[PDB]
Amino acid sequence: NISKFFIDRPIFAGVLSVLILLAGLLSVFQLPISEYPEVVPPSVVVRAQY
Amino acid sequence: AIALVVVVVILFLQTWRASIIPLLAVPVSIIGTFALMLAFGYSINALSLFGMVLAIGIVVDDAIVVVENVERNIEAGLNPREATYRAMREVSGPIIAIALTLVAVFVPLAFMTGLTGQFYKQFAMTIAISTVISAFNSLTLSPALAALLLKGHDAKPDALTRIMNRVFGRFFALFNRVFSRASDRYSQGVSRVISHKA
Amino acid sequence: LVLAAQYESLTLPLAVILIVPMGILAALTGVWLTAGDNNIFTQIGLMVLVGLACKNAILIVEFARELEMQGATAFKAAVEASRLRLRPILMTSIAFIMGVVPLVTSTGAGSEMRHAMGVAVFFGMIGVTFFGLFLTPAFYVLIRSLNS
Repeated sequence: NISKFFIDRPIFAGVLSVLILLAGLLSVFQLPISEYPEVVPPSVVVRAQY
Repeated sequence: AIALVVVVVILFLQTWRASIIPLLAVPVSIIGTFALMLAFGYSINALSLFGMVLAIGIVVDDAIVVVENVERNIEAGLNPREATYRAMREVSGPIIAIALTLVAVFVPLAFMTGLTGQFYKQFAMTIAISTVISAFNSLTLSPALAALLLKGHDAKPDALTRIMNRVFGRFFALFNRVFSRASDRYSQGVSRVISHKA
Repeated sequence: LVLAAQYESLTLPLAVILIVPMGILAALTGVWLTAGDNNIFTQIGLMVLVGLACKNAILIVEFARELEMQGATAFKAAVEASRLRLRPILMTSIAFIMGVVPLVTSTGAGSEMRHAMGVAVFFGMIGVTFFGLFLTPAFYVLIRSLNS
């Protein structure tokens, strides 16, 4: 049984949870932020004067 | 929400130990989600935070189910270790099944075309990652903590238990009596409902 | 975290982790004795020292724990674990020490690049093996007696 392995070794579960928490904390600070996602189609503008 | 779930767990279960398990399960299952987003090349916005706020309920539900089953097994009359064994003997299968069916519900609706799918994709992916991580965390952390912290029904009360008994001594009994009466009435009602089905 | 998960304890990895600075001490003394500098290639050579120190300590601690679980006191378990591991450490220390001498005595193209790392590793290896042999049983027994 998968749960019986972790029942008798709480430290293994603690280490796994701490690793997951550390990965999340390290990764959260390198993520872009914006109010809304990219929905506006890209466009190109050419300007001339006469 | 964390304070609310702790309070309701304390009120319904009348044990200060069981409140520990959700408190250490709600944050991790959230934080571990963030990293996976960087694996998929996503960015946080209103939709992702709304998805987190909504999946907090699923995480609480899963933790509540596990803790309640373990506490019922304890109230049956077994020691913590055998109670945990028996409780986890009949929860892993349904846990994997519910995780798989939530994945099957949420994944395809990220494939819509147009603006609607563009708005749907982030929410769906975030909630799917969150529920997968929550199921994984519930499979591992919760039973070990339940077997470690929770104690038997015949153990000598500690100081915190003494304080909680001397502060809330009659509210618990009144709540238990009301809950038992309501449970009996609901059982009678469901028995009556089952008889006629057309 | 990895060592604590492996050893099923929260205090045993401290003995292993409290051994790595001595190899750095030996390498730094070796590089300071001669006209040298702490360049990148010198920093490169300490990684192997730390890894070998961890490799040395981990298995000795594992054997000591295995003998402890059998029913012998910490004194006898530590003594027997130290005794039973002398040959492999002697073998690997001799092999690595005699295997890096041409790096120190190098001439031609890129002589200094090999020379720096060679002197660093050569002067760190002796300290690594000396302290690994003569320090870890005491650390293990102290940690064991702390808990009781």
